[PDB]
Amino acid sequence: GTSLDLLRSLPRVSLANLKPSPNSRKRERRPRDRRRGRKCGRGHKGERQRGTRPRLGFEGGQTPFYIRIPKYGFNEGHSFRHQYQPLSLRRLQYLIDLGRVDPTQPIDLTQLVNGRGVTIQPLKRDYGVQLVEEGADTFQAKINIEVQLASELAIAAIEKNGGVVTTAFYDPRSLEILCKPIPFFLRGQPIPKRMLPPESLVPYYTDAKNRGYLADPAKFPEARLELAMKFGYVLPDITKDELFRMLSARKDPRQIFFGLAPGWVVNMADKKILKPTDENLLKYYSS
Amino acid sequence: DPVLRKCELRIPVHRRPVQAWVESLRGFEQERIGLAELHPDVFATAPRLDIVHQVAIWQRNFRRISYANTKTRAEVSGGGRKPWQQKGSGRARHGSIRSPLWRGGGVAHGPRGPTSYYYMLPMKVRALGLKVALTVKLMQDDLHIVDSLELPTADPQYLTELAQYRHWGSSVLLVDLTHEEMPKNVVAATSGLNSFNLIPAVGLNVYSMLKHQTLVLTLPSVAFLEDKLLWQDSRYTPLYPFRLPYSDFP
Amino acid sequence: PLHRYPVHLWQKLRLRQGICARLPAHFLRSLEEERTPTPVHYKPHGTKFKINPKNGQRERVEDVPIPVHYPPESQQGLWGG
Amino acid sequence: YRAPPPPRRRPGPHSPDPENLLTPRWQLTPRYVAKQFGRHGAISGVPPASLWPTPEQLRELEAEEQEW
Amino acid sequence: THGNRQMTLIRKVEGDIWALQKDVEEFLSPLLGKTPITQVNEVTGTLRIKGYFDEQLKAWLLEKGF
Amino acid sequence: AFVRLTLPPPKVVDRWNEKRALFGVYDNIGILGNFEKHPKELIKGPVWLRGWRGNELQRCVRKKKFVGNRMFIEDLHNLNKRISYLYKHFNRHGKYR
Amino acid sequence: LTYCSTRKGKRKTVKSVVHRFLRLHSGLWLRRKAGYKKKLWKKSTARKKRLREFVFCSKTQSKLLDKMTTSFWKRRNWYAGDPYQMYHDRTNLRV
Amino acid sequence: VKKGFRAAFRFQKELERWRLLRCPPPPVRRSEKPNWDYHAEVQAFGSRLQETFSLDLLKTAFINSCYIKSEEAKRQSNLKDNQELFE
RNA sequence: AUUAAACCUUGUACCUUUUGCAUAAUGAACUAACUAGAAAACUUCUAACUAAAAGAAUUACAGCUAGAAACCCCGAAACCAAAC
Ligand SMILES: [Mg+2]
Ligand SMILES: [Mg+2]
Ligand SMILES: [Mg+2]
Ligand SMILES: [Mg+2]
Ligand SMILES: [Mg+2]
Ligand SMILES: [Mg+2]
Ligand SMILES: [Mg+2]
Ligand SMILES: [Mg+2]
Ligand SMILES: [Mg+2]
Repeated sequence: GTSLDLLRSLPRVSLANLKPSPNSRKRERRPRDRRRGRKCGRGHKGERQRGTRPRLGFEGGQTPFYIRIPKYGFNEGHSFRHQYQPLSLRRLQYLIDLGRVDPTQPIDLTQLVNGRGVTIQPLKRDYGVQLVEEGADTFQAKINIEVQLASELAIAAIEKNGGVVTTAFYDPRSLEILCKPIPFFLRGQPIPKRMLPPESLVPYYTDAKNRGYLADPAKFPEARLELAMKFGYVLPDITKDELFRMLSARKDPRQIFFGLAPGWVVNMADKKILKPTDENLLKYYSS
Repeated sequence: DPVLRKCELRIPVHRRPVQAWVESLRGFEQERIGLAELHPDVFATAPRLDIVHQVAIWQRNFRRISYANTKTRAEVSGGGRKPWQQKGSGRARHGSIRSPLWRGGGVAHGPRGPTSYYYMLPMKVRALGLKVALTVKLMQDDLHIVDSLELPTADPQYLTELAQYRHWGSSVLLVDLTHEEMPKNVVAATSGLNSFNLIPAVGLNVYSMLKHQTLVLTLPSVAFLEDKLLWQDSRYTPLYPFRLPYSDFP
Repeated sequence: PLHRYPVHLWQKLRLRQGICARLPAHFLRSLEEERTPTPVHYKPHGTKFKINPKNGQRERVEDVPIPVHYPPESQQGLWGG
Repeated sequence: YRAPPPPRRRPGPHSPDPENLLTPRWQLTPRYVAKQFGRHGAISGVPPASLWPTPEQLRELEAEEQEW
Repeated sequence: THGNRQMTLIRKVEGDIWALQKDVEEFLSPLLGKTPITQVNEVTGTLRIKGYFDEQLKAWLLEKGF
Repeated sequence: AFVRLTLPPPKVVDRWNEKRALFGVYDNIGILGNFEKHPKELIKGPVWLRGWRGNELQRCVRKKKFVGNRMFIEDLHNLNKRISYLYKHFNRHGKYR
Repeated sequence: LTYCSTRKGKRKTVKSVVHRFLRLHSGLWLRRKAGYKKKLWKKSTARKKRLREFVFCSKTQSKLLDKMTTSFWKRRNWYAGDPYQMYHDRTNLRV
Repeated sequence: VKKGFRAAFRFQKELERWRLLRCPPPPVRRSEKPNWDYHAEVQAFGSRLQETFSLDLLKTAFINSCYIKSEEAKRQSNLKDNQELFE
């Protein structure tokens, strides 16, 4: 624009002409002068001028406020409670529209992470993502998605458009590998197995109404229909759909990645995969 | 045969490109041999001199370590005993001959040990500074795009006279694509000159551009610089260090 | 200035030079290796993991031996550790 | 003048000297050996069979799994 | 800022920043009942307005087709 | 006060010696070099403060961790005494609580 | 408190605060009432009801409690089935 | 010995002042000192007094007989006096 | 001020501390050199990018990253260990 024309007229830019942005630096004040010297802002002789006032929270000898209030367990066990990041249907629809997630293929945590759709902190006790009903009315996509937790209304929205949603469990060690797979391959170790849910979480993941990954497949057809009746839509049949194979794809309950089995080694340097030939090893991984 | 170059990357529709004369160094009079186009987003950014101030100061300060040191009253030799008793003497009260008040005593508030001044500016900010510096040289007519650095003779005097002939500055910075393949003739001529400096493309920095009056870029380096800087725009944040494998990044 | 080597490695360095080097190999091995004595004055942990009662979580455990003083008279007899 | 060659990271697998007293200990573990194969593939020379657990290690892994 | 001062910001402006200020004042003036208070930053090429008017401005800019 | 009775000998500075001419080169090694090296690795100095900064108490504790076991007896005695003095100042004294 | 610790050079949390109060992400703090388990036989039915409640803290108490805890206790927590999910935010507040 | 040359530079100026007071310099005519052009000075002389002079006449007035003697003595190793105008 | 150095007119030494007051009471023979405010949790200002920011581990219902902005000196009677 016109600004660059000004440069042509003005003298050369050099190390003798530099200037900071105005107001970017304040002035630091030393106690030399009369305004800021003498008593130097500390007051008259006492404990505070000399520099030895009591600590924060001390009230002069009466029992302090933060210790006269009774103890109660608001934060008991906080470091052991499980955490799930929320993913709303507004956010999911937004991501598909801009092309940062590919709806043709199945969607799992790895694909969500790779598109910056979600940020996962395993060291802060994140165990995965839960689908949230907000934005359900305007969801107009057909997809295959796997999440750790789901809500009643969120499941309805996905399926009404002819899609599949399922709930799956990952352990702390597996979750770290899932989010950042490439650094694991650089280590040179075999892929580990996936542990089953703790005892308390077994009822949730073996229940059809939750779309669990360990529930009886025979009972799914009944559950899907009842949602259609309750929320007033017609249950579509996906077997007719051309993409039935994609929508039906599901991984083994002891598998982390779709096309890879426990016990394999990924040699990324020369694009090869190594498999063990020992019966004891094969039996261990397959169990 | 005019040498005409086009930007490999997509220029924004609303921005017209900018151009400069291609030149050669083989002769004293081969000033113009071609016409070239330069991406507007690199060579036509807004003229921000505050950012140029920041990057120049970062370069000078992030390396600094000061080795100034002084002894406190604890580390000076001797001084353990109380010199005289509190009362009777009629002198001032004192407890050690190595306090700051005494000649030969310790320093109350002096420099302490080796100290570092390290800090890092955000990567996008440092990349922006390079674009602004390249823009400034072009708009002020201190940039000269050249096809190659080949020279007829290795005599240092020839290069100096050429700079006088073409109205260059007293100090010239010359950039070539890579260190290993730099032409033999150029290396011999520059090595004996204080003010004419030859560096590879990866060594370009804001501080050297300010120090040297005129910049000289070979055409292959222009494509090199354009690629790296424009990548900083339209990228994600890093999931992990970029040196690790990525789908589409070297 | 600083020493070239850490202090705790000085003993190994001495055995590596001089007439100490000329000693036979396996006897130098006996001096080098240090093995912890069997517990006598404390009870070792049976397991490597235990359930902390207060919070009910699995915790790692270690065995830290008691320091014991051996008077020089002990070298003239056979005390059972 | 001419600037010196740009600094470059050393390429290829790295095998530290075991006897040297000043080699850091962490570089001498089996984990470090495994990393070399992961970064550099076959050029490392690490026997690929070593990457998997040995039979004695396997028994310990299985024993712990049953317990917990 | 300060916990009580609400503002809206239009950031990546190229060309004549002053022309945009005049259009924004005309567009927003009838709603407020007064001319809006604004700041123009020529160096950074941004425009700052007192009060929250993000939704109206977003729709307004789409109509112009930017 | 007393002042010099003669002018000191002149100081002559060469602004185009090798160190001054090539200052700054390779400060962009990462962005222009595909990020194989971080610019901090170009720094020369004490082992315990390469690419790091801290206050005096932090510097003292960091120095002990890196080279504490390779120090002379008397130097180590002074370093330990400095740490305890700085600990009591920063945790018990000052205007602001 | 410890402004600069020897081993890490960081501030330290006062753990007696963490055992007595709850912090909502907006900046409010919750507590119980002193004496809510003591000598209930001599307290009226209205007095006992007031004691059972969860109560908020004043501005000066909130300021002090913030200084005595580190940032980790001030982050966003996404607990499934949280019974305080609806109290972490403010609505219709002009201030 | 303090670092720096600026204090040493300042003190040289004061030593110059002290020397002048004790040993005042002999007088010198302004022509010897810098910033002198004879032609320009003469013209300003007339204009200063708001009177117009003929340059050839005015210059002759300043010349003196004793001046001629000195120049010729130096010359050995034309002009014209102001005697007529004086009378 | 003055023609004029002194004469005439006007004028209760300095720092600290006390009740905002000293003819009170501490301190100072004079010269030269030396001799005492230091840290970034929160806030404000200046920039980069922006539903995302950061060169790995962190924060986020406009945020996030970087810069700048801060908290003195001298002085006991004692207590303990090991020598003489
Ligand atoms: Mg200060
Ligand atoms: Mg988080
Ligand atoms: Mg001492
Ligand atoms: Mg003593
Ligand atoms: Mg003392
Ligand atoms: Mg000294
Ligand atoms: Mg008295
Ligand atoms: Mg006196
Ligand atoms: Mg003095």
